[PDB]
Formats: sequence, structure tokens, C-alpha cells
Amino acid sequence: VGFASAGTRDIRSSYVEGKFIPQDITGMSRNHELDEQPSQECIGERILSFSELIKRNSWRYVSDEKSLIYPAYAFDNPAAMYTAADKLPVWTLTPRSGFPTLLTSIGAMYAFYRGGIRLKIVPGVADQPKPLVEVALFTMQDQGYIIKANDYSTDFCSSNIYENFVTKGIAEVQTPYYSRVNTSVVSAPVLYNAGNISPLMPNVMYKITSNSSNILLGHSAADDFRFGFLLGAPLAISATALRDNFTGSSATVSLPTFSNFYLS
Amino acid sequence: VGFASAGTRDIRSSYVEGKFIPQDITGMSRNHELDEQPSQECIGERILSFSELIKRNSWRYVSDEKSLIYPAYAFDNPAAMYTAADKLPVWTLTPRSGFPTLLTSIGAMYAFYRGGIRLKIVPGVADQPKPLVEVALFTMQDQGYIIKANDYSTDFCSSNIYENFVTKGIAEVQTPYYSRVNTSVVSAPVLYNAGNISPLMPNVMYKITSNSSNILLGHSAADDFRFGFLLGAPLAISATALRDNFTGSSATVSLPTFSNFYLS
Amino acid sequence: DVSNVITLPHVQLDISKETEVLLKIPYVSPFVQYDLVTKFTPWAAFLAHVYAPLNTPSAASLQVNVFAHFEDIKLGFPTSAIVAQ
Amino acid sequence: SKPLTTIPPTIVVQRPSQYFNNADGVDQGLPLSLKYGNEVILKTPFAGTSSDEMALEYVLKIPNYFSRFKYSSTSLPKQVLWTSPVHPQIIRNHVTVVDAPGQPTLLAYATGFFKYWRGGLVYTFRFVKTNYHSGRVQITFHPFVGYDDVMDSDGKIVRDEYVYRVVVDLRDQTEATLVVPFTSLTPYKVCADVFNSANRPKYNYEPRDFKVYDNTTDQFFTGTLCVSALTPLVSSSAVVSSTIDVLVEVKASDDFEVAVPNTPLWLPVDSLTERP
Amino acid sequence: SKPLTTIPPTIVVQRPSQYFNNADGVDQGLPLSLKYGNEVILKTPFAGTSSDEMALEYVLKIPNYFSRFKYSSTSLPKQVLWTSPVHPQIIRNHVTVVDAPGQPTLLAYATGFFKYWRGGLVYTFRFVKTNYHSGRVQITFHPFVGYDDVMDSDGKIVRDEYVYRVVVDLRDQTEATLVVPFTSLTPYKVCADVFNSANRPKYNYEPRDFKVYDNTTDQFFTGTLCVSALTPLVSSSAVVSSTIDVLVEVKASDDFEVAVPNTPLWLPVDSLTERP
Amino acid sequence: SKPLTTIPPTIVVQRPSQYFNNADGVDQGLPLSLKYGNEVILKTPFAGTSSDEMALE
Amino acid sequence: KQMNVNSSQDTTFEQRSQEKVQAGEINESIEFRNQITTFVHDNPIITEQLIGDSPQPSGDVRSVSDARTHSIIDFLE
Repeated sequence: VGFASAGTRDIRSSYVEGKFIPQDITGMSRNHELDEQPSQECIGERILSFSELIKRNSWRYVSDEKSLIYPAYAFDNPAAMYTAADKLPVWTLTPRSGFPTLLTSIGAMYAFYRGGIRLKIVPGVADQPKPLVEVALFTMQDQGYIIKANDYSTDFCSSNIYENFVTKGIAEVQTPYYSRVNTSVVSAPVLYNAGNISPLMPNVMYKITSNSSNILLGHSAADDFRFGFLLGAPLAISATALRDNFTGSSATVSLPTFSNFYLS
Repeated sequence: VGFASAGTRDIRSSYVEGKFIPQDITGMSRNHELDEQPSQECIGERILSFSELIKRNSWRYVSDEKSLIYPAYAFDNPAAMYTAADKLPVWTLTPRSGFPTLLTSIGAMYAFYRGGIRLKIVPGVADQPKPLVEVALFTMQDQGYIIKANDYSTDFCSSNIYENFVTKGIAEVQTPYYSRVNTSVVSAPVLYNAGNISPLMPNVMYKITSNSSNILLGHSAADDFRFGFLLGAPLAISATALRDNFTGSSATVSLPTFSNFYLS
Repeated sequence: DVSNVITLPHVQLDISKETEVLLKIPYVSPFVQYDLVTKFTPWAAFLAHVYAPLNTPSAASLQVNVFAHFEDIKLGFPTSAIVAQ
Repeated sequence: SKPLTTIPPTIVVQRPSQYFNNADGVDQGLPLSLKYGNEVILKTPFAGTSSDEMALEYVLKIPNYFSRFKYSSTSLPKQVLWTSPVHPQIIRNHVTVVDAPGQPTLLAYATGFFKYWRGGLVYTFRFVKTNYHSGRVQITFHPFVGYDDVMDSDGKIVRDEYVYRVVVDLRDQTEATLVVPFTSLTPYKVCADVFNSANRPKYNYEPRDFKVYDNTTDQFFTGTLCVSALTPLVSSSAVVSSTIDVLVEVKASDDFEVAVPNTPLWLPVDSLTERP
Repeated sequence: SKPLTTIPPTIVVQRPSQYFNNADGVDQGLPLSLKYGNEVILKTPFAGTSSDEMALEYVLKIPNYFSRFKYSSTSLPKQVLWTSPVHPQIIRNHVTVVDAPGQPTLLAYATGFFKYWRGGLVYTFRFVKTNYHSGRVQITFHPFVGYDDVMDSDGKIVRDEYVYRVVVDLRDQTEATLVVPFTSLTPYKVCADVFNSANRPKYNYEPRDFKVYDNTTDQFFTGTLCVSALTPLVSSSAVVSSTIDVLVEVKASDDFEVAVPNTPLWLPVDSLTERP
Repeated sequence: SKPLTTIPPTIVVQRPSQYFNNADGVDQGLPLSLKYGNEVILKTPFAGTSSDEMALE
Repeated sequence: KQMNVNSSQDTTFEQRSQEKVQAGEINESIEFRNQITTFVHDNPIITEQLIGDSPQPSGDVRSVSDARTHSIIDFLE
């Protein structure tokens, strides 16, 4: 099409929309034309959208409360600190609502979202005598949109689902969008006064109860979920570098994974 | 249509039946014309009748008897007391047949009902060696239509259903209307002499037996259930205010919820 | 990092080639319209950052001017509420 | 013959109570009737009507008397005679007890089963007068403003040129009805619950006060409906009372809608008395 | 009647969470909505576009500014002015902290969710100059060679007769864009992770350095893209600066593809500060 | 509406690993791929032949 | 120009169509009007938007907009 120009020509939208078509350095567009053979012969699938990836579940948070109020639509990620000073752990992570998941990691690239989500729960202990888990829609206007041990004893007539840790083993829930608006804000700010009525997120949380002393919570997008308005790379650190221990202090960072959770 | 009139024009039935059509303050009826976009984009469903809500189950009563006679069609709600006097609990509730459920709370707005109901039972303990629960239709004419520990040892050939707390976890029952009349009375009065033959409610109760020391009972409307003759708001108090403790005495009111029941 | 500005919807200005550059942004927000009464929440911000420094033989400065206007306008409902300062 | 099975395996999901919280689905309960499929017909008419008394379109359209005010020879031009925030959590007072939350009207009780609401509200004003009382009053809708802001320090209405207004001439006329359309930046509002007037861990719940429309109240209502006098209500004191009562009723419009049914705001009780 | 069943048995498979890790399948979760089938529509447009902002074809085609270099009256013929390994794990520096791994660009973050990549990469060079600067530069692609090997000991490019090359004349022209096609012996390359610069059991992760294309680096990139001067950039020092900045942006071509999504290379954080 | 189920019961057979030792049948394993039905094509030719090198023949 | 331009005119060759001007200057430039302001540009310009840009859909605002419209004349009336 021409390698160079007098003035800007490679414009952000024009390229993505296919109106600006850069030339291959070899002059033969065939050299960068899609070839389907590789995925068919080597991979066995071909991923086309992050919409597919966020439907895969990942672990978000570990609770040590038998009955918990949990901020369903809070997509924030941990605060991180780094140091190369002697004898101090190199990396430290301090979560608010949980650790990063495919849902919150992909979400951090966008400003908005809409649609429902799914919840998965692994029990630390499947107690035979009291095997049930209840996940209830929690709507008290007074509650802050944060994690808190359940102290309520008056939330009658809620929407409840029951799963059995002994006969099944993992609890599976689907949460409707149930929003007062059609466009929510990813990691909207939660405040002291706030309560559970802000229009920036569905005014709905989870109340999770079981007889297991610990539970591992995970989530993913429901089938009607979407992220919108791409912003760019979110602030991030190398996940592999979390094993760093060059300061002489042993690495102490630990993400919520099944192996970390199930074994001590 | 005209904002004002000389004499009454806004008549109760005429408005509900669509014969009287009030004018929008803006003069454009389009401003109060139904828009389906909001529910489709934000909620994901659109509820049109309380008939839908009462089909959702809610918890009604907690029993500490292994074998119990329970008043199936009794829809009464608790007696309440209030005080702002120092050191006394602000609110106190005293149930007869149980606490309010969607079924009894919606029902309190009407005078009549007809149709069957459903029962759900959560066990305090799923005893492996003796895991069964029996729910039997109870018809002894002598029994008062009230909650009572089972002392009968001669009620042979009853209609029985069996559910397993270990292989399933929650017992599910459906009760036919089985009424001597086609219109029953919501929260009809139960008397001393009465027994189980009054025409105001189906002459049928439940006899529930299991080896769990405690059970949590819940209910909902069956598919052929209906409430009739709207009366208005029932006597009611703010559910959220039950947490009040401004008198210095800690709140002691506790509704039967799964979390209250399962954990101590 | 200007790299995080370049991934956003944006347009670039080369002072030796273009005289002016324009960016149009549609209204996007959880609120269907901007609240003139409580001012609760400006729906966007336009920012201009230096991508490559002003490069001249000796110290110099230029004025970067901004013109703006609204389009695809949708008005709210008649009210006596004050348009907040 | 007794051949080996050739049916392939099916993955199963163990469930204690499928559809427990749903209005729909297929219930798996064991029936207590002798005939498994026992079911009673849908009787029509029932309880005196052929109408569906359980439909929100029926329940929310029943009239709710919720307020009253006075209008007299003493009322001044532009004097605000009455105001009300526009929303459905309209409450009344418990008579035998002095709790702060109060008693819900049918509208508040019914919508209280849902967390969200939207739609128009119909208001009817019944002026209890004779044909010998004469005065003009104006009914105005002030979206996005609380009641302290529709009036100035003298109780006089302000900025009424800016709002939808109905100027009602009262001579022979005795009733006015109008629909206040839904006006909101969010498709749904929240059905207001009581709020804690104390500081945790202390709890003292009271009804919210919509004196101002700001970020601490705007998620619950759309603004204020107001009645102000244009003239005093004049009449001959030799034959009629100089002050009259005005009754107000509210009910839902055609587009009224509620969503997100969960923990109800109101709990029904069989009796309510003062604890000794 | 109550006949004996004649339905034959079915073999079943007990499963705690079928499709847990899949993008597809049929989810078995219990819905919290009142209507079991609750679902919100697919809104279009959404967030200002009718485009699919989640598609890799959209995300990976957003421009990534990732590097800059200088060109001046001082640059010598054949002098290498800039080089970059061709791959998508293009990183930036964290400003508030001095960790070695750094901050990923959008391209590195997004492709970081996958272990494999393949396809063409588009590079755009923006020469920030006036019409009074004059010079010729050449952009060359060196597959299978690291940056220490495109230059000799004097920083001069070598063997440029052997590679695809674009000779860019800069007088009025200010921008050059070209696609570097995928060139690999394996259909897929690996998205490079940091590597341990210490010896286990000690861990000190740092970004890989593609100075050489050999068996310790070739599984991550295809070679080196290079810009070298053919002439110095000349201009009158009486009126213009003698040195200019050249900005470089990279993005995916039409055939770009990623595969094997698993443990991500990058972890998002809400803040990053130095630990005291 | 929420009618009572009218589907009749099915007798089931609990099995830890159906077809474990068979060349055929339908495997019940949980796939580790993102797409549940991930599968690579049958490449022909492969390893230099169009012949079936696994056949006993 | 989806820049809701009231009018637009590329004036690059305008000087070439003046009768008393011979061999007129070819000067890249464009003039466009937006309501009461006219921009007279003396070089190339770039006009960008969101990828797949779509203005806010009208249905989104029914919850707050009045079905009746209001202009200056309406207010004075």
C-alpha cells in the first residue's frame, strides 16, 4: 500500500477496522495471511476471544469463616510491594476482595462490564453429618460491599441454593446481572458510608454458609457477561518472579490454589 | 382525560379495570408507557405476579423433636412486642406455627386460598446408620391443628414418603389440597375443642420422623395454589429493625434461617 | 508511561505535518445521562500528553489550544433543580 | 436373551433440592396424594372475581391513602401546603406502639418484597370542601430535589416556572388525579429500607428523610411532588368552615415494575404490643 | 395402574464440576434469580462500539508504543540505530519500583495468558522531524539472529545484502509501517517468561536477553528487526535541532494467533510500591 | 409455572472408569483443553507415508 | 465527516479556479463549519473516533428524558 507517508497514516481505529492495510516487508501479503493448518494439527482448538477465556473458572479467595458475606461483583486485585533489601521478602501481596482470576485479570484491561457471573466452592472439609452448603443472594442495604463474617440472624426469605459437599463435592452457582443500570464499572470504588446501593455494580452479594471451617471460592463469567471499553495493560507484575528469594528471606507469597488450600 | 372533576371519578375498580385512565402530568402518555428494555438489559427477568414469588421456598420453623405432628396449612405469623425501655430487648417475636415465609407473608394480604403446598426439610444431622426421613399425611380427627411431639403409636396405613438425608440431603414433599371445600380461609382460627375436622382448612397435617435431633422446615405453594380477595397490608414491622439494640440489651430476635440453624 | 495513553482511544499530532487533530467520543456511562444536579460523575476526560518532546535548537514554547463541542445531544427532564456549580 | 448393555454413560449432577428458590422449573417433591399426579383445577371465578388478584398489575394498582393536609383562608400565595418524595416506600404509623419504622401501606408492603423499582406513580387529591369554598392551588413535580429545596425560608415554593405544573381551580371541582412519570438516571431505583441512626455496633433503625436530593438519598426516590397555594381558600365564615382537609392517595401506573426479590423489607406479625 | 419399570439401566459418571475449566459445554450451576432461565440480552452497541472488544483480533491490534531511539547529523553510514527481537513479550519499566521483570505492554499482558504464539507483527516508526532534516535509513529483518549478531564490533550492520530491507528516504516523509511475517521452524513459538539468573534453590527472575539466536533463546522469538543509518541526518544548525527522536509502536497482524491458555505470565495489582 | 415432575425413574450403574481396558466405547475423561471438544486432525501423510504404520498388516 | 459538520470544503485547489489568478497555488487546506464557528485549516487534519464508534442509543435515555422536547422557543412559551 506504501511503506511510508508524509504525515500520520497508521491511525488506531483505521487499522483495527481494516481501512488501513500495512504492507508486508516482503511485498507478498500471503506471508501474513491466516493459515489454519497449525491449530488443526498441533493445538486442537483455536481461541478467538477473551470472552472464551473468562468462562473458565479460577480461584479467587480462601475463607476461614463458616458463614460469610462476600462481594460478588467486586473485581479488584491485590496491592503489591517490592523490595530488594536484605532479609525482607521480595514480594508481598495484600488482597481486598481476593487474588487475581481470569475474570478479574482480563477485566482489568477494561472500564466496563455487564451480565452475570458464576461461583464455584471447594470445601476444606466435607463434613458427613452436616454436608450442606447454602449460597444465598444477600441484599441488605446497610452492608458494605466488602468481605465480612456473617453476624446477621434476621435475613429471612432470601433466594437460596443448596449443594452437598459429600454427595457432589463442589458447589456451583450462577448469579444474574440484577443491576440497576445497563453498564457497570470494573473495580468501582467502595466506600465506608456506601452500603449496598451504589449504581456502579449490581446491588447484590453472596451469603455463604456451611459446616466446613474453610472454603475456597472461585468464579467465572456467566454466558451473558461482557467487558467493554478497552483501556490497555493494567498495572502488573511477573507472576513467576513471586518465587524470588534473592534477599535471603524465603518467599512467602502464596496465591489461592487448590494445592495450597487442600494441604494445610 | 382531564386532571380534575366535580365529584368522585377515580373509583377503585374503574382504575384497575382500565376504564378510568388518569392523565400524565406531562400530557404525554408515552412517559408512563411500558418499556421492556430495562428488564432485558439489567435484570434478566421480569416478575409479573406474586404467584411466581410464592413458588420459591423459604424457612418456616425449627423442630427439636425427632417425630413431630405439624400443622401443614396453618399460615399464621408470630406475635410481636416492642419496647424502648432500658435494658430490655427492643423486639421480641413469639411464633405459633412458625415464622414468616414468602407463602405466609404474601398470604397475609388475602382472605382466602385454595390448592396444594410443598414442604422442604433440612436435617440438623444426616445420621449415616439411620438416614431416612418419613413425611406422612396425618389425619387423626382428635388432634388439634397445632405443633406437637408425636405420641401416637397406632397410626397405621398412612400415606408415606421417604427421603434419604445421606444420599440426597434435603427432603422434598408435595401436599394435595385435599379440602372439604373449594375456598379455604388464610390463618383461620384454631380452637381447643377443634380437633382436625374444621372446614376452613384441609383436614390434613404432617407427621415428620427422622433420626436427626433437629430439623429445619420450609414451604412454598404447589403449582395449583392461589390466594384470593385482596385485603391490604397486613400488620407488619420492619425486618431490618429487628437488629435494634439501642436499649442497651443485645438483640435476641432470630428468624429460622439456614445459617442460624446449621451453626449451633 | 505514555504507552498506556497510546492504547486508549486517541489521535496523534505531528506539529510539522498536521495543523489540528480531532477526537470524537460517544457518551458512555452507568448513568444514562450526566447528573447536572449532583454532578455525580463526569463521564470522561480528554488528556494530551507529550509523545515526543518539542525539539528546537534553543529553548522554546508553544501554546496547545483546545476547542470542543457536543453532538448527538440528548436532554433530560424539566426540573427546578439548580445546575450545580 | 440377556445382551450386554450398549447404552453409553451419562455424567450426573447430585442435587439436594433443584429449583428450591425458583418460581419455575420442575419440582421433584414426593406427593402425599394417592394419585401421583393429583392436582386441583384453576377455579374461575374465585373469591368473587374473574381477575387475577395476584398479579402486580392488580395489587399495586389498589389505592393507598397515605397523607393529608390543610388548605384555608389563611394560606398564602405560593405557600407550600404539602410535599412528598416520589417512591413506593410510603409508610403509616403503628397505633399501639411507638416504633420509628412504622407500618407499611399496601404499596410499601408489596413492593417491599423487591429491592428495585421503576415506573410511574398515580396520585389522587381529594379536596373535602363545599361549592362555596373558592381557591386555586398548583400541583408541581420537582425531579431531583428533596422537600427542603422546593421551598424558601418562608415556606414559599421556588422556581415553579421550571416544572410540570397543574393549576387546579377549586369551586365545584373536588378531585385531581395525575401520573408522575419515572424520572431517573438509572433504569431502577432502590426500595428504601430504614437506616441506622446510631453508630455500629449500636443499631437504632429509622425511616429515611428525603429533605434533600443528593448522593445519600437519590438512589431511593426521583424527587418531590408538591402542592402549593396560589390564593388563600376563601369562603363566607357565616356559613362554611374556613379550613378544609385534603386527602392524598397513591397507586402504581401501567409501567410500574419491581425486580430482585429477596429478603423482604417488612415482616408480618399477628399482633404488636408494648412489651411490659 | 402401577406397572413394573421396563426402562433399562444407564451407567453414570459422578462429577463435582463438569466443564469447570472449559470455555464451552453446559454449566450446571444453580441460579440465584427467581426465574431459572434468567439472562440479560447481548447489548449492541455497548460501551460506545458495535465492535467486539473482547476478540483477540481487536485487543492485539491496538497499538503498543514500546521503544524509541535517536538519529542525528552524527550517525554514521551503516551504523545500527536500533534493534528489537521479534516476539510479543515487549515490556516497559515500572516507574515507582526497580524490579527486574518490569511492566507489560498491552500486547505482552494479553498474549501472556497463553504459552504459544505465531503470526506477523506490525511495526510503525514515527520520525519526529521537520521538512528540513534529510537522511536515508534502512529497516531490515534478520530472521534467526540475535541483536549482537546483526552488528560488527563497530556497531555497523553486517550482511544486509541478504535480508528484506526497506530503504526509507526522510525529507517530507515522517512515518513507516511494515509487517514482519512469522518465520519459524516450529508452527508455534513460546511467549517468553522471565528466567532465573541465580542458581536453585535461589531465585532471582529477570527478563530474557535476546543478544543471540541459539538453542537457549530460539524458542521465544524469530529474529531481529533493525534500523540502521545509510547517511547521517543532515540539517542546518542555524534553524533546526541536529538530533531527532524516533518512536516505535508494535501490534499484531491479521494472522496473529495464541494458544495453550494456562498460568498467566502477568499478575494484575491495584498498586505497586517499595516495601519499607 | 412449576409443575411436579412426570418423568419416570431410571435405574443407574455407578462406575469408576467405564471402558478403562477397551479399545472402543466412549471415554468419560475431563479434558484439560479450553475447548471441551479439542481434537487434532488425522494427518496424512504423516512421518513420510500415507500408509497406516500401526496396522498389524 | 461524522463530526456533525454543518458544511465542509477541501480548499486545496481553490486558488486554481479564480479567473484573474494564473498558475494558482495548490495548498492543502480544509474549511468546515460547526454551528456558528468555522474552522479554516491550513494543512492536513486527522479525525478519529472509537473503533466501531456508535453514539449512545436513544432507548437508553427513556428512564429520564421527557417524551416532549424543549427548545428555546418552548421555554419562552
